[PDB]
Amino acid sequence: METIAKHRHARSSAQKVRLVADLIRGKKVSQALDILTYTNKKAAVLVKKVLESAIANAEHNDGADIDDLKVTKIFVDEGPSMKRIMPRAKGRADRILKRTSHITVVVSDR
Amino acid sequence: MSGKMTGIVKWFNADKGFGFITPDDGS
Amino acid sequence: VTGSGKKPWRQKGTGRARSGSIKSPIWRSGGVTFAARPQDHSQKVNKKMYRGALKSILSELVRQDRLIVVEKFSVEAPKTKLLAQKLKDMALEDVLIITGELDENLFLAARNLHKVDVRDATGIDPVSLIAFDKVVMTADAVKQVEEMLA
Amino acid sequence: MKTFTAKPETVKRDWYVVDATGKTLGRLATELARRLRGKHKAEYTPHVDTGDYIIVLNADKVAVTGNKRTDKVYYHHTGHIGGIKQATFEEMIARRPERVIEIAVKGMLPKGPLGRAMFRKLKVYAGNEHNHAAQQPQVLDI
Amino acid sequence: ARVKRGVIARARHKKILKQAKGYYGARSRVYRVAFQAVIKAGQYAYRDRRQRKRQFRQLWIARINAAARQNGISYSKFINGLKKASVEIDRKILADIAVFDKVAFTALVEKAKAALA
Amino acid sequence: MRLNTLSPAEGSKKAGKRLGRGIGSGLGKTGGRGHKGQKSRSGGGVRR
Amino acid sequence: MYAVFQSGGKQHRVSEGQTVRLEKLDIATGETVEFAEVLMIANGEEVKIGVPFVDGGVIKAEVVAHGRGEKVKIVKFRRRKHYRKQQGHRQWFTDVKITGISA
Amino acid sequence: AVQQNKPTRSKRGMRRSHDALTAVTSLSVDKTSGEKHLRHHITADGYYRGRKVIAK
RNA sequence: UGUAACGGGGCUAAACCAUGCACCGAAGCUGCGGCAGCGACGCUUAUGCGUUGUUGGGUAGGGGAGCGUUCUGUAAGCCUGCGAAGGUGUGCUGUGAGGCAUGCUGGAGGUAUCAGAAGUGCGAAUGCUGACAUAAGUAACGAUAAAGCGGGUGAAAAGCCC
RNA sequence: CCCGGCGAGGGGAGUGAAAAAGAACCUGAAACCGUGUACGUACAAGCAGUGGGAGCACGCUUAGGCGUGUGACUGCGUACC
Ligand SMILES: [Mg+2]
Ligand SMILES: [Mg+2]
Ligand SMILES: [Mg+2]
Ligand SMILES: [Mg+2]
Ligand SMILES: [Mg+2]
Ligand SMILES: [Mg+2]
Ligand SMILES: [Mg+2]
Ligand SMILES: [Mg+2]
Ligand SMILES: [Mg+2]
Ligand SMILES: [Mg+2]
Ligand SMILES: [Mg+2]
Ligand SMILES: [Mg+2]
Ligand SMILES: [Mg+2]
Ligand SMILES: [Mg+2]
Ligand SMILES: [Mg+2]
Ligand SMILES: [Mg+2]
Ligand SMILES: [Mg+2]
Ligand SMILES: [Mg+2]
Ligand SMILES: [Mg+2]
Ligand SMILES: [Mg+2]
Ligand SMILES: [Mg+2]
Ligand SMILES: [Mg+2]
Ligand SMILES: [Mg+2]
Ligand SMILES: [Mg+2]
Ligand SMILES: [Mg+2]
Ligand SMILES: [Mg+2]
Ligand SMILES: [Mg+2]
Ligand SMILES: [Mg+2]
Ligand SMILES: [Mg+2]
Ligand SMILES: [Mg+2]
Ligand SMILES: [Mg+2]
Ligand SMILES: [Mg+2]
Ligand SMILES: [Mg+2]
Ligand SMILES: [Mg+2]
Ligand SMILES: [Mg+2]
Ligand SMILES: [Mg+2]
Ligand SMILES: [Mg+2]
Ligand SMILES: [Mg+2]
Ligand SMILES: [Mg+2]
Ligand SMILES: [Mg+2]
Ligand SMILES: [Mg+2]
Ligand SMILES: [Mg+2]
Ligand SMILES: [Mg+2]
Ligand SMILES: [Mg+2]
Ligand SMILES: [Mg+2]
Repeated sequence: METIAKHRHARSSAQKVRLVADLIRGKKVSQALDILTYTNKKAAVLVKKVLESAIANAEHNDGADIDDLKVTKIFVDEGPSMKRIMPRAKGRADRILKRTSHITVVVSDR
Repeated sequence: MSGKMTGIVKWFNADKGFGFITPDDGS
Repeated sequence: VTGSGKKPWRQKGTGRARSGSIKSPIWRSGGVTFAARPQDHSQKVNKKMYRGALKSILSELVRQDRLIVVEKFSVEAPKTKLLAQKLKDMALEDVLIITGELDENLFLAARNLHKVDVRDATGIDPVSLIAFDKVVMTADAVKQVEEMLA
Repeated sequence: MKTFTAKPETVKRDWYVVDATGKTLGRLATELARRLRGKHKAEYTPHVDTGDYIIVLNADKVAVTGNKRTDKVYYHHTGHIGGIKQATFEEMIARRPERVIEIAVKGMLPKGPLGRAMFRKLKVYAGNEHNHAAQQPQVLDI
Repeated sequence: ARVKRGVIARARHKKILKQAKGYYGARSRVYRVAFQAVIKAGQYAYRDRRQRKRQFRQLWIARINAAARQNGISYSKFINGLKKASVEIDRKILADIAVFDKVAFTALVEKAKAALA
Repeated sequence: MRLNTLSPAEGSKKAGKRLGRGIGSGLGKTGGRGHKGQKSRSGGGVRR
Repeated sequence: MYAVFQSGGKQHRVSEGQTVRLEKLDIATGETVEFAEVLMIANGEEVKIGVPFVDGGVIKAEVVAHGRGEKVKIVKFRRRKHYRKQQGHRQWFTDVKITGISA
Repeated sequence: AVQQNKPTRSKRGMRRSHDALTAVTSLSVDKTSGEKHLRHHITADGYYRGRKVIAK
């Protein structure tokens, strides 16, 4: 039984988050939570709060024991890019991109 | 958010900053 | 196009393509290149060609048995129920009824039926004579059509 | 129907021993490259290695005609800018005599991964002996 | 009026982009590159319908030359034997017999040698 | 004889040229105008 | 046993019970053809070579089906010369099945 | 000082081939409090190698 | 820059001269099948039907014949909530532009035929507008006046407060 | 109701014909970016294909073998305007 948790519009780059999300793919959640605890990236704080939400949803909404749960699917999609204007020299303007993400954590037994 | 003035008239080049990097050797 | 006749940027020096007008038909919200005008699509038809066509299609409605000739075709009171009863007795649904007179009760009783149109013999047209399944002519309207068309 | 093609799993290869004493270099080498290519077999296929393993011995006793023993020059280049080098035939015979046969066959084989696989079957020896008695090699006279 | 061309230009691009499946990179993704690559593939296909007939005849000839020299006669002596013996077997069939039925190829060689002798 | 049975005479209506709509039409990129002349220019041509 | 025969401008090695796709014949889809001009008959070290054709040999086949081959696209393209053509083609064929090689 | 062709996403993935993170191998376990920590670091509660080195 | 003046390997013929017989070798020619054009001839033309020859590289350019799109009539007709258009696949079909059927999505319009009119077909115009890439998680984070610790608050403190 | 910062965001539940109608809201194409599966790839040189073609995986089938995906090796081959 799969249980989904998402943090849509994650204020972070998808490239920066996929580095963290690739560490815990296929792992048990007690190991993934320990990896995210002792990983120093900001995306580890994000994807940890999502994995904790997926665990609590699987236990409350779906009836599942935490010790058997396992991170079967995890993937980061590109979100909407809010875009800002940064001034450069000689009156030239550059349009920086302020990337977002959609973190999705599927945790399950199977 | 009201974020225009990016590539409007590209004043970027309306600056037309002096070119001809002292190369009048191609005469 | 509402706008200004000013060059959006200078001719050279900038890296962009040459442009002279924001009203250009290659821009968004520019002009149409060959924008249309109100024009008259009416064609000339010769008089002898118009009568040749009518004499042709009345010959074809005769050969196709789509032409019905009666002496008189009147409805007493201006009622579409009476007209629909008479056409049901004639076994007609889609019909043109040309009459050499002005019958107001017949015009009113035929005004609401889209399958039915009622004309004067003068006000006949080839596209109606084709578009309707049956055509009912008063014998007087035949005499008038034969007189106009020699 | 369609034309037969050899298959690399079902292909059989054989072992041959050639003594290279006194034989002409290029006239030996084109028969070696013919039998490494597999052009002596009716099941020849261009994209399939169908040739035979060949052991060549007495490579230092190969013969050339003319003054080619002192005048044939093997140039090569080391990659570095002055790195053009040069060795004669009898210098290559004294230094490493196997290269002469190897170069002639490598020049007569196709160029590519398959030609390098054909070259891997050529096993030359300067002497008159080999460690490949385990493969029961047949003799071949060219 | 005012023909809006989104449906037509989409189906016209998808006809090309379906033909460009398997290609590397933008050759399978981008219409400007794919159309430029589909035309080259049609040119190569027109060319190699002609080159197929060359390359198989060349393969057949090399297999006949090998099996004939295995039976002790060259190709050029063997075709001249079959011309003088009038044998009109094409060299597809000769390569097939040279592979699967070596006895019949031996009999053809002996017919050609007896036709030359 | 209906409005969907009429058809004009043969050779009466001819289609008419549409320049600049592909190679196969014949009237390709230049449209009967050649290359780089005065005649090929828009409005180009000399007077009577 | 196999045999070699000419049909459609080309030759065919064929054994009994096989289905052979030939060039289009003017024969109905169930009738029997007989290829009399046979070039070679082999029957397991019982070969006979037609000097011009085998005399007594004939191949009796039954026409299975007609049909058209797979569509191919002919593309002509002269670069930078404003020229291309398209042409599809499907070639008629006729599958036969050999009833028997009468030597 | 700038490119002449667009580099592919294949080369982009090959450049990012070495940008992968190394997960922490094993967390050491305190012998007194039994909680997990980084090796040679103090625990969150303030233990290190058994003793309570700092209150909190 | 390097063999670098046989294409190379190599060749004392695998060079040259003479004669001869073989064979390879093109999209040439022949074979088989298919399309079309133009001429013959005959039919008894449905004004096109057999046979018959021959032709079919092609820019500028000329001529001929078509596909498809939107809209109007045909159409107060036909199809359609037993699922329209559109989107995405698959299969089939035509010499081609294309066509048909259908699975899924979608959830309400579409339109035969024969005619008619065009804002009627895009890859390029340093084309226009919007979206998204690339370089690249690189450069940089704006004066080299300078920070350190304790406590507090707080989900969290190098930057806040004391 | 639950995780979370009395957050954002999400999982349920509920409404509704429909929530792959949830307000960043009809239909939601492409470029672009991902996850998963199959095949191939770390002695191999170039418009990246085409012709041939082994093997592997998967479906059908009266096994007949066809399809589909991939494509070791190989002949030829220097984009468009
Ligand atoms: Mg002015
Ligand atoms: Mg406007
Ligand atoms: Mg008048
Ligand atoms: Mg080569
Ligand atoms: Mg794709
Ligand atoms: Mg021009
Ligand atoms: Mg000129
Ligand atoms: Mg001119
Ligand atoms: Mg002008
Ligand atoms: Mg460039
Ligand atoms: Mg990196
Ligand atoms: Mg030098
Ligand atoms: Mg001579
Ligand atoms: Mg040829
Ligand atoms: Mg020809
Ligand atoms: Mg023919
Ligand atoms: Mg022509
Ligand atoms: Mg020709
Ligand atoms: Mg032209
Ligand atoms: Mg309509
Ligand atoms: Mg449906
Ligand atoms: Mg519409
Ligand atoms: Mg559709
Ligand atoms: Mg649909
Ligand atoms: Mg237009
Ligand atoms: Mg476009
Ligand atoms: Mg163009
Ligand atoms: Mg452009
Ligand atoms: Mg642009
Ligand atoms: Mg950019
Ligand atoms: Mg980047
Ligand atoms: Mg760099
Ligand atoms: Mg750096
Ligand atoms: Mg830096
Ligand atoms: Mg600062
Ligand atoms: Mg402090
Ligand atoms: Mg500070
Ligand atoms: Mg909420
Ligand atoms: Mg609606
Ligand atoms: Mg939507
Ligand atoms: Mg998409
Ligand atoms: Mg491998
Ligand atoms: Mg390898
Ligand atoms: Mg490379
Ligand atoms: Mg192929």
